[PDB]
Amino acid sequence: TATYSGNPFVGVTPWANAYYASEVSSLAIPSLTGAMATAAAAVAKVPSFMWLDTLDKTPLMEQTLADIRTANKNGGNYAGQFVVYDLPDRDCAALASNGEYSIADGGVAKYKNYIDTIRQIVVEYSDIRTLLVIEPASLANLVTNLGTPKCANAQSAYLECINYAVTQLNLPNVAMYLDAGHAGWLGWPANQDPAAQLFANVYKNASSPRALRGLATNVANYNGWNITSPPSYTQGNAVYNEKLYIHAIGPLLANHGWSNAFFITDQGRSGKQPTGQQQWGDWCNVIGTGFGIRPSANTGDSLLDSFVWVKPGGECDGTSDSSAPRFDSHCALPDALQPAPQAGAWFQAYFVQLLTNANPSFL
Ligand SMILES: Cc1cc(=O)oc2cc(O[C@@H]3O[C@H](CO)[C@@H](O[C@@H]4O[C@H](CO)[C@@H](O[C@@H]5O[C@H](CO)[C@@H](O[C@@H]6O[C@H](CO)[C@@H](O)[C@H](O)[C@H]6O)[C@H](O)[C@H]5O)[C@H](O)[C@H]4O)[C@H](O)[C@H]3O)ccc12
Ligand SMILES: *[C@@H]1O[C@H](CO)[C@@H](O)[C@H](O)[C@H]1NC(C)=O
Ligand SMILES: *[C@@H]1O[C@H](CO)[C@@H](O)[C@H](O)[C@H]1NC(C)=O
Ligand SMILES: *[C@H]1O[C@H](CO)[C@@H](O)[C@H](O)[C@@H]1O
Ligand SMILES: *[C@H]1O[C@H](CO)[C@@H](O)[C@H](O)[C@@H]1O
Ligand SMILES: *[C@H]1O[C@H](CO)[C@@H](O)[C@H](O)[C@@H]1O
Ligand SMILES: *[C@H]1O[C@H](CO)[C@@H](O)[C@H](O)[C@@H]1O
Ligand SMILES: *[C@H]1O[C@H](CO)[C@@H](O)[C@H](O)[C@@H]1O
Ligand SMILES: *[C@H]1O[C@H](CO)[C@@H](O)[C@H](O)[C@@H]1O
Ligand SMILES: *[C@H]1O[C@H](CO)[C@@H](O)[C@H](O)[C@@H]1O
Repeated sequence: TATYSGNPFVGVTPWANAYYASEVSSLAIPSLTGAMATAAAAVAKVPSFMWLDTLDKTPLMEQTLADIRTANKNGGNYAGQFVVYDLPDRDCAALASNGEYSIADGGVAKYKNYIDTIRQIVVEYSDIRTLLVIEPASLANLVTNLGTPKCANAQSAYLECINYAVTQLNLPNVAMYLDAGHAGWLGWPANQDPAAQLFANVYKNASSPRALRGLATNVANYNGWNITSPPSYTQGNAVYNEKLYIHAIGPLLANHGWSNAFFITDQGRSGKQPTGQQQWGDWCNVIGTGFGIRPSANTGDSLLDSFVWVKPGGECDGTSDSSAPRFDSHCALPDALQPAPQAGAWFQAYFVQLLTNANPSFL
């Protein structure tokens, strides 16, 4: 059954998609030998989320769901995993990940069309449970980066567009998780309450959509789930890992009118702790990282629906080239792996790093 009550990760198996599998098999594996090559084939079988970072990625979502329908007709019990990620003036506090739509060029109307396209796909594939992460680095930017003109000027559009996404994708086979930053972003004491207030306000404003299950944390970041020692870059914070973060924010959501909110947490690049970060705010292509806890609904935690791999390891965070378009200074930092291609492009040396440092190990 595609429909569900409670945890949408229970009773299904997340599908490992062909897009990442193709990247690994055709961009990574030909450069690897022996033990590394075998291990890499195994990484491609770990389910990670497919990012709908352009409208012309929607045909690939459809293909993925088509593959799943076939597998499920043949005895499979698989679920699709996708990231909705195409807001106008996207990624407003950074320069690396600017998208195809802008508010000044009819971006809100274009975003609504993009959402409409996704809704039609989800309607077609009502037979497949569909797990969605909604708009990484959008709402979190509204909590801490209204001092960035691009974010301030986007605030109204973000809220309109996110409302449209969560209402229009509010369907019986869907579970949505709003992106909610991470321990080192919104876990800071002064950021917790405003963050919770914003998430609960989005939820209430959308008429409390039943398909809106909760929040996604650590997306495209590196924090440990439940590491027992605070890394040096966490500066003595109470909230120094994702478990502490969700247990801090969870009750605050309930306080602000969002009860029964649950979480998923990206561990795709969290295997090696501490990481190579020299400042907690360093997010771009972080050195000394590894593949982390494998996706599982067996979390041993009251609030965590599932460990997930949202950001696909190997896919770049942003270019390190000062002369290239979409260059962000964060990607040139001592703790950012050099030289890096455009955001989303394959970054072979980074994949190798993740594989070498994987915990649990693939080798
Ligand atoms: C010292 C101190 C004190 C205090 O009180 O508060 C703070 C708060 C701090 O927070 C820091 O805030 C910054 C923002 O100012 C955060 O930076 C943001 O980090 C996120 C990751 O956590 C970055 O996300 C990137 O962009 C997107 C995902 O949204 C990804 O790009 C896409 O990847 C897809 C899959 O491969 C592709 O399909 C797509 O084509 C591609 O574009 C990218 O990989 C991801 O890295 C965001 O850009 C960035 O602004 C920081 O995390 C947080 O710690 C710090 C210190 C405090
Ligand atoms: C509430 O929803 C409306 C559309 O019904 C939208 O324009 C607005 O941005 C939302 N406000 C908040 C605070 O989420
Ligand atoms: C952390 O979580 C993992 C996965 O659930 C578990 O195996 C491990 O025992 C946990 N460690 C601690 C200290 O809670
Ligand atoms: C969705 O609806 C189906 C109806 O077949 C139920 O079996 C399931 O429990 C879920 O609520
Ligand atoms: C998801 O589907 C897989 C295979 O279809 C199972 O191994 C798992 O138990 C879950 O039903
Ligand atoms: C599978 O898909 C990947 C990602 O689009 C390509 O890099 C590869 O060539 C193959 O077509
Ligand atoms: C790409 O294809 C290879 C085989 O060519 C697999 O081993 C890998 O898992 C991925 O699907
Ligand atoms: C990765 O992509 C290539 C095409 O560039 C395929 O031939 C290969 O089998 C894998 O899917
Ligand atoms: C895989 O990586 C090697 C370097 O290890 C390259 O030479 C090759 O082109 C592919 O990117
Ligand atoms: C890694 O190990 C596998 C065994 O599963 C071999 O098939 C391959 O040649 C590689 O060395």
